[PDB]
Amino acid sequence: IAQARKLVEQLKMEANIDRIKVSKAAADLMAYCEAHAKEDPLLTPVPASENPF
Amino acid sequence: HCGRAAPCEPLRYNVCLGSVLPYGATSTLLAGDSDSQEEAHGKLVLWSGLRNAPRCWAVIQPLLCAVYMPKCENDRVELPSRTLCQATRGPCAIVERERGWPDFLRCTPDRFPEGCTNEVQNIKFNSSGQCEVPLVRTDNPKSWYEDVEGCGIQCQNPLFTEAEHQDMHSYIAAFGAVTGLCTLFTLATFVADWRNSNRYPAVILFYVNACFFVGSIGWLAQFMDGARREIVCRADGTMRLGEPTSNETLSCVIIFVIVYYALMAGVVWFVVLTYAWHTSFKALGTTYQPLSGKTSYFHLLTWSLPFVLTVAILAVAQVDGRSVSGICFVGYKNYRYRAGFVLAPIGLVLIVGGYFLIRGVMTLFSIKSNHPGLLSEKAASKINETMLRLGIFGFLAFGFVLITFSCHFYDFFNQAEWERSFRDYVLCQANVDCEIKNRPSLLVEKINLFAMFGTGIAMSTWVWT
Amino acid sequence: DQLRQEAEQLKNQIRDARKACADATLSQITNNIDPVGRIQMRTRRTLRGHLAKIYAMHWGTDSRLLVSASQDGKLIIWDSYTTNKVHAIPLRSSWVMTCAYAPSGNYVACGGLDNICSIYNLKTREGNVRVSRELAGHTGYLSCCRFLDDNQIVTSSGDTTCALWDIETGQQTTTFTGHTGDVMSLSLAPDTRLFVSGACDASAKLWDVREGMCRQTFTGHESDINAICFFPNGNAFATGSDDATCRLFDLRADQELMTYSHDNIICGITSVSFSKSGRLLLAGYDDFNCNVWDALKADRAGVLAGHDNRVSCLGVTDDGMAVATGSWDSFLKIWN
Amino acid sequence: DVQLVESGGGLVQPGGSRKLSCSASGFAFSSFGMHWVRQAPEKGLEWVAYISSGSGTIYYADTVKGRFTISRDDPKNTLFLQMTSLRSEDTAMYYCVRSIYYYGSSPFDFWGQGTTLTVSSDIVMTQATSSVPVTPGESVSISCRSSKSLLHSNGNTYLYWFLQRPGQSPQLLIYRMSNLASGVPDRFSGSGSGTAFTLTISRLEAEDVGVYYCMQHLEYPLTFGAGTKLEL
Amino acid sequence: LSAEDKAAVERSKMIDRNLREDGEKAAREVKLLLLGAGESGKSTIVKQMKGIVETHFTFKDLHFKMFDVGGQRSERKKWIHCFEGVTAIIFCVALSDYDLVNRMHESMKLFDSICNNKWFTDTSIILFLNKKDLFEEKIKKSPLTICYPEYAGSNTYEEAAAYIQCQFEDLNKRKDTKEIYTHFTCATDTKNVQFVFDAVTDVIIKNNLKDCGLF
Ligand SMILES: CC(C)CCC[C@@H](C)[C@H]1CC[C@H]2[C@@H]3CC=C4C[C@@H](O)CC[C@]4(C)[C@H]3CC[C@]12C
Repeated sequence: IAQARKLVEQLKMEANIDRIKVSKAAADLMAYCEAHAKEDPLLTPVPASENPF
Repeated sequence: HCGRAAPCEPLRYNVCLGSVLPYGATSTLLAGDSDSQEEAHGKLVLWSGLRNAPRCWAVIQPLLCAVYMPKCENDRVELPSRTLCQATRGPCAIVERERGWPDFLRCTPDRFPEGCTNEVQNIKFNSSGQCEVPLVRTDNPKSWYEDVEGCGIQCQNPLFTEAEHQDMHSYIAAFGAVTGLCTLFTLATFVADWRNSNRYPAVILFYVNACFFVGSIGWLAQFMDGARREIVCRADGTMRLGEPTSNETLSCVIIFVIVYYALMAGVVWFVVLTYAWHTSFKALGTTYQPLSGKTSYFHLLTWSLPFVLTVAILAVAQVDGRSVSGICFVGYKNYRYRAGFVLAPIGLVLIVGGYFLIRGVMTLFSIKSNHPGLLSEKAASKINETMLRLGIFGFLAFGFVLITFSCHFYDFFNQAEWERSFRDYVLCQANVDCEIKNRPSLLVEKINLFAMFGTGIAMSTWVWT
Repeated sequence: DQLRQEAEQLKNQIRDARKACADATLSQITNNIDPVGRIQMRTRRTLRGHLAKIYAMHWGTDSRLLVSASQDGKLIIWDSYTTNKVHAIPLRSSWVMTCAYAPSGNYVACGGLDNICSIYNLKTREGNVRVSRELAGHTGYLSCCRFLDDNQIVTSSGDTTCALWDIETGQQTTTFTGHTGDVMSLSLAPDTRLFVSGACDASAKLWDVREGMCRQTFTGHESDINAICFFPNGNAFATGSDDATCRLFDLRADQELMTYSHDNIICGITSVSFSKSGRLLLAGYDDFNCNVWDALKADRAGVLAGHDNRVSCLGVTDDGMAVATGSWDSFLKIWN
Repeated sequence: DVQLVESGGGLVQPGGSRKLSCSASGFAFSSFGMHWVRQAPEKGLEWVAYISSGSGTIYYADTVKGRFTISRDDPKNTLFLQMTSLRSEDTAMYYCVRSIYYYGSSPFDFWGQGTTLTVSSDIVMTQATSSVPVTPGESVSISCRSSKSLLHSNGNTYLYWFLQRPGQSPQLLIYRMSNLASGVPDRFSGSGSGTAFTLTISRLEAEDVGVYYCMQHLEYPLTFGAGTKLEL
Repeated sequence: LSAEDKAAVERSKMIDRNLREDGEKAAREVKLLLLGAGESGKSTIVKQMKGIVETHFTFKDLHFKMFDVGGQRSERKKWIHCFEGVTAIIFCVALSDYDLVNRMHESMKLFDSICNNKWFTDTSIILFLNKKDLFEEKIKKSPLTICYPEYAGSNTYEEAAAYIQCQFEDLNKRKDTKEIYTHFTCATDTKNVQFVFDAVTDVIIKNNLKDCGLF
């Protein structure tokens, strides 16, 4: 039963955490994603000069 | 100095076969052959048979109705100068080989003086053009009937009739189609499971079948709208020879190189397969694949050897076109070049193939007694199958090489007889019936084509599981 | 004795709590952003040394050298610019299921089916490469190894236990024990402060690299998960599953955000790795192609089909210059 | 440890012959491209011979082209040099140096103790500076000038810096003009551009004096500078 | 190129040659995955012949390898794909296991899962009915009906063993691709290694002829 005791202990430890609004988290991911769209040679195919492959 | 006192008579024939004679006296004393006017005209009508070969007829006609119909000026007979004789000696030497120029035509310093009056320049018979049913008008000494200048032997082979040609064409078309489909089915089978069937000796078999497929579609480059009339047939209307020429287009050199490369790569690939089998079967068990590391050298040798051979055939220029087969192939006029470049390679292929094949069969026959363990019943069945599979094929591959050799030596036997009788026929046509002694039988050509496409078929029987 | 009902009570409370904080459904917020058009990547180089299936790769922080570990019993360190090989490290155990590359570029950690993540040394005297350590202790099989620094290597074994090792001595300093089934994949953070381990019983847990308390536990998948990779920000991570559904989870929201699934797909995921920007999420499938999912709108943006057999590993370089896919053909392409 | 020692020195009458045997011991000899570089009694270093991994590639200096023969025996870990028809110009010490060539490697990173052998379109490295005295604690900049664009299409400049301590075998300091060697103090640094280089040594101390050759490696035969003798 | 890159490409070719050569020398040895249920007698056959354990033995000029993986408790379906391309699968079954508890059904069900698995479709499965003597003594006490209720035949060792053998040789859903060879462990003879050899040489011949494009 000690396994189940440690399980419920870990669940209680995990329960009391500050969940943030998925709206803000999504907006944050979108913000970071869009802000760094200039330094990505897969989104913006850089001319054959810089790309050494 | 070209004047002899001789008695002449008033003429009774005033025609040089297409023009008027502007004088009113003739002699016959210059003409050693004839005596009187009647015999002179007799000989004129006998020499009139030179209507054909116009480049000689147009230039002899002055000599014909000058040497037989000269002019006498108060018993003075004029004997022609070097110009008239020398015009019709070298380039028009048909007679010496045909009958022989008698003492009268052989121009001597006494009978034909050197640089005096001719007077024959007044009458010109420029418009003369005649090439009979087996002939066509040509203007290049390369593409003529070398013996008879002016004309050339026409694009259709005159030995065989159109019915025989159509029968041959129907046969080649049908048999080419059957081989094409069979080989294409094998290619379809190999592409069906590719990269699972990219295991090497099977891939060698795929290449053999693909090579013979390219060969078979090569044979069927004819049977379009008029593909034969551009492939076999020259621009003027004669058969094609000396394939690469500065003037003529690359129409059938391409269809020659396709069929020849296809064939030679096919038969070489077969030898490489047989070697691969021998080397594999030597290591049946022991999980050691020796031919794993020498695949590139197979490719290089098998692909390159036909290349150097076909370029050697284009170097020496003998590949020509045949009306019946309807495909330009090496050395029809000359026995030697075809003999060497088509039978020496197949000779080598048969001998090497035969040796390796017998060695391989002896190996996987001995496999039981030379196996330390015992073969499972299921295995011994599969080995004894694949042993009979090479045997039958080992015998069948012998037949398909022994058929062609029988069909060729048949050609090389009477190739002398045909070139003689064919020449004799057009001479006998030049006299006027008289026919050919022996025309090449279409049977041997059909059996030759059968041998080829049979070899194309046999390499496609292994994928029949 | 009866605490299973209270465990159920807390589980329901968790689901209630993470549910009552969901008002976005990211696919709703992303409605404004224009698509990435269509991206087609041409195979630039075909690195061909191996004679068997290759199971892992890892781009060294150089963004040039990749190490590719195969089943031939030889991992080779490639040079992605000139196709040249620089080492042929003949490993003692023929079976290999992972490969790592220490960020300094000094060490390279193999590890296979016999429980010993066995690290190697490249920048040495004497030319040849030696075995610095053989980190034994696991009772399953190594599934991934990853480097924190030249001293600390985390492992993801088949004993349901991710363990952080100490190269210097060769003993488990900490043992993270929360999972039920196998641990099939593991991925570090860009700050190396907390890693996530994708288990084999459809639970992706976020550990803490220091203490060893599983701060969060994410669920949503129905089958095994075979790949994890952090969003380069470090507040999101993909999961590759056998459900064919590469799901983008979140670390702060505590729940699934969106799902990448096409109803014409049946085969499982083997690898996932975000691009440097974090915009487009790659994924290595068993249909012998690695689709490129737009990681904002769930819409497929391309197909990288140059492989004969399934792709096993997919590494994205640390400047987004080029991705590389490790097939079972023994050829690993480098797309761009 | 890593240890290069050779033997077969002494004196030879001109037009004679000798075989110099470099006995490599402590590493993997087979994978190391071994070189041969000599030094006239009071001149700068010159390049002589070369042997690659498994004898798959050999080069020679134009001065000894076809007159010498280099050969190696991997299973015994030994490097031979067959020299015939010796002029009076080959009197020198003969170092056998290791060089390993892969990406991010350090070629010429160890030099043998060296044996004396007395007798009775190439790139030129115009090291303009010859001798500069410096006090322990200060910063001094040495100069090396090339005769050809050393920044190659690859993006890196093939120019090395060797320090020879008085009566020692010279060790590597910096390789490819920027990177430090294995087991060198961080005081040393290199800088510059194409066809203009420096070794800006910082806070110079004792046990650091000697001569600094700039062996350009861009093309073959390798040519060294005259060397800058640091006095105290 | 450059002066250094030439030597780099030379190193590339040198280690590439060494890699290919090791490839040849590695492909020269036949592999044999050794399955077997818990206490099936893997110890018996592994000692008869000579994490994971790799045992190298040679016989009649063939280098065998056995990976007795059975010494591992993890998700089978995750690492078993590491063994596709193995020659045969030596699958020992405890024949004295008909009496204990269900254990025979356990061994049969493992055979069923390993014999119809996606990756092993072509790999010919050997199986060793080991510990025949204990089963031979045991039949006179308890009939084979204990574990096979449907069984209808003689309670003689010879027929009972043949029924068990046939019951296993039935399991394979695919019959035309993978032939299932069988042997009882002759304790007082060397016929175990001999049978392994005969099995492997058969599958090698079949594979090697299918390679030649004849079969
Ligand atoms: C590979 C072996 C077993 C079989 C190959 C033999 C066959 C295919 C080869 C060998 C000699 C070749 C023949 C020799 C020359 C001629 C005369 C020509 O006017 C028609 C084609 C024909 C008839 C060739 C067709 C192909 C040929 C018959």
